Amino acid sequence: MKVRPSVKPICEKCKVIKRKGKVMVICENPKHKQRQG
Amino acid sequence: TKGILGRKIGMTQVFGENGELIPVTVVEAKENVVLQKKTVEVDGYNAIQVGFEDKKAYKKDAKSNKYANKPAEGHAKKADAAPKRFIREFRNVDVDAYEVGQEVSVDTFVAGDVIDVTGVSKGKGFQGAIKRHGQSRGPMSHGSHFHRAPGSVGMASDASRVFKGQKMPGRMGGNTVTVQNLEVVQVDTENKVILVKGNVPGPKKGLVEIRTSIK
Amino acid sequence: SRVGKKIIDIPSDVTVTFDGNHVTVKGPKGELSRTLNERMTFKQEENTIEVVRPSDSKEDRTNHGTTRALLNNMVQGVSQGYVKVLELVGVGYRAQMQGKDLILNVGYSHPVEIKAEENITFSVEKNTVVKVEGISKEQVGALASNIRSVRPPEPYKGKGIRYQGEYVRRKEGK
Amino acid sequence: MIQQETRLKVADNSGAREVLTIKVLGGSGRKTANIGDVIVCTVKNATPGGVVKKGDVVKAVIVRTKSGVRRNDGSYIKFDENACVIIRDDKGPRGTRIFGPVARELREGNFMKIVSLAPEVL
RNA sequence: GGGAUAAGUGCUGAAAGCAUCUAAGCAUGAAGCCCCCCUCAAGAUGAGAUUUCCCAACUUCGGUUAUAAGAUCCCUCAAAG
RNA sequence: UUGGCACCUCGAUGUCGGCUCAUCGCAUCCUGGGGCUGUAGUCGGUCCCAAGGGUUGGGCUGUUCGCCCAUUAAAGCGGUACGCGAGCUGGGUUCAGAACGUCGUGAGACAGUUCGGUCCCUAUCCGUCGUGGGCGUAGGAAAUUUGAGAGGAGCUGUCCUU
RNA sequence: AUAUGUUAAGUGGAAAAGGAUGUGGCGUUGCCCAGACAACUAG
Ligand SMILES: [Mg+2]
Ligand SMILES: [Mg+2]
Ligand SMILES: [Mg+2]
Ligand SMILES: [Mg+2]
Ligand SMILES: [Mg+2]
Ligand SMILES: [Mg+2]
Ligand SMILES: [Mg+2]
Ligand SMILES: [Mg+2]
Ligand SMILES: [Mg+2]
Repeated sequence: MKVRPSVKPICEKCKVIKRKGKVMVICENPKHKQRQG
Repeated sequence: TKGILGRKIGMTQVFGENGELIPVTVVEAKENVVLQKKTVEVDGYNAIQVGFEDKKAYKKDAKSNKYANKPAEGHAKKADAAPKRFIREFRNVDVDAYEVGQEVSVDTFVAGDVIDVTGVSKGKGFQGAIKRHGQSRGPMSHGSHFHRAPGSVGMASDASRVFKGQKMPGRMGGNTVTVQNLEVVQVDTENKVILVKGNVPGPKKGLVEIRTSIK
Repeated sequence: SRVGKKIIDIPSDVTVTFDGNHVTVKGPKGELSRTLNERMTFKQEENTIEVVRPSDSKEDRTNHGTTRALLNNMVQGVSQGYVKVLELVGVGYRAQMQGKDLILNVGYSHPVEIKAEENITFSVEKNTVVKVEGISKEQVGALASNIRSVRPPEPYKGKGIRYQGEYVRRKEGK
Repeated sequence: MIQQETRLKVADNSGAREVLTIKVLGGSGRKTANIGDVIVCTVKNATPGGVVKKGDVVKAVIVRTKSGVRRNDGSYIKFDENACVIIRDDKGPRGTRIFGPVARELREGNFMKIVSLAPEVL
């Protein structure tokens, strides 16, 4: 989890979705987990 | 469980096992015959009320309160025992058993059943600041005229009030207090007293209701 | 919905007896799972029970697939019966049983335990590999997650409870 | 009790003769002490020779404080001198020949090299 | 010891035939919130509840009264002050 | 915090530190829960949710601040008239004495030092902490009580077993 | 009240740079039952 005011796909395997609160991005490597928090 | 209603008489020491000395408060627990009980069918809380030390007969010219009255006559005729002086609820235990008009016992407990204790305080009159609450006094020398009064109470005029709950000099007071988890070192039957561990509130020839623990 | 006009089946000797809004699939492997799925209209005539409503609502076009897929989750498991496994890794583990209550020894100070539920045939058919069994896919995916949550996979050596086949990550260490 | 800045006729054969306690180490805000605790302390007097020297902060166990101690039967041991033993930070003393009869209470706190090295222990 | 959650982790699942913790459902999850512990509290005018005791003549109830039950005035003190 | 503006107060709104006593935010110091680590374990970095409770004794200077010693689970940052003198000291700052450097030909001057320097009040009303009399509670009285509500308490270390 | 729509956050009922498959009426264009874009098996 990385809180940040900007979410961009860090690599091209990282999908961009929406969840209960925010605009979480989910990827297959556990260094790319952001939220627009 | 089995709330007896004893009164104190003092406090002594009793040598337990191998070397251990344990201080003991001796509680005289006189007769306790159960008056009426009240349940959920009648008006809604399952309880047993218990009497304590009796007094003489009724209705001549009640100068004191060691004589009864037409209220407590018929309230105590219902169980057919002598009128009472101390009646206490026990909504702790046992709506099923404890038939009305039964003396309870003194040996409901065993030497090792942990108990609780409810009794009134001493009460030390009207006392002031650094004796009632744990506040510390001022300097007694180097010129200070602030020995023992309480200090400031509130801020300046962005709070133009003093907040309630302020711990100021009032009466020290006898209000109730409950220690928890005391134990019974020894039970007597024939002299009709018990013992407890440590020390309970409420000065000599007082009143203290004890009951089972809630650990 | 792309699974809109894509009714699954009604292939069984079971009977999807609709009432109120639900069904009760009274079938071979299990007896009559039931849940009132939604407020959507449907047809149940002879061979392929289908569903359709008055379309073009982006709150109801998404609400389609929450109704079709449930009536494929229900009738498929009561026909067959399906659940996943859990192949414990490393050493130290010895997952025994005590009836329906299976304990684990994954190196802690004390054995862990669990109390399985009805319509979920708890099974441990190996020396140290487990495998759930049950009827309702949503109901059996819980317990297979609930025994992952004892010792999740330690990402250096690989020790810990995993599913059957999945790519768990590996980080080298010292 | 022994607290912040007491002065103690130490009992060891290791050069110090009087020490003073900076802190009674233990819990937070610790104030008092009695037999079996450990205090940190800096020497003032010094015997010529010895081991330690004047102005050296050393850690040191407490032995035989002036007020009593209540062992669990009802007894009391009141001595007549505050005293001390300088420890090696392995719960053993420096020298060998500590004087001055020692209370028994410092045994559960594994000080047992002091007790065997001592005269009459109560 | 309980009940719902925040961060987070999950199962099932379309929108968007795949994935996907979520949109409708189902979990779990903290010295934190409420019930539990002790203390006060029916002036809570929304004035609650049980048991027990007492019930009359003047008289157009104007109640004139004069009492019960139960208190109190007044005294000897104190476990209270 | 350092300022800018001059809007209220000169028919007086007492001014720095410290003791007494608190009360409130969270941008969190410890403790509780997680993600992520260029995380072997024990330690550690960084970020999210979280105010329930804790937050030390001494030397130095008037000190604030600061450095230093010994600890602790930690020695948090702030507001509350830079909280609190009709509750307290007066050490400095802002009173008359005197002196030193210095500027002024002189009287004298100095956010430069330096020694000595009076701190007033019996509580009306609100606010508090206790504590009693009248009346209400559709007949009077005693005893025991239910609990809408409201207060109180909430902290942690070290050793041993696996 | 009437008629057309819009938003699902209490926005209405106090903030920007930026971030984003939120949601509507709008326009252009290249992929097309000869059958893509979802998915299978080949190198
Ligand atoms: Mg300003
Ligand atoms: Mg102007
Ligand atoms: Mg004027
Ligand atoms: Mg004026
Ligand atoms: Mg003045
Ligand atoms: Mg926060
Ligand atoms: Mg706080
Ligand atoms: Mg000095
Ligand atoms: Mg000159």
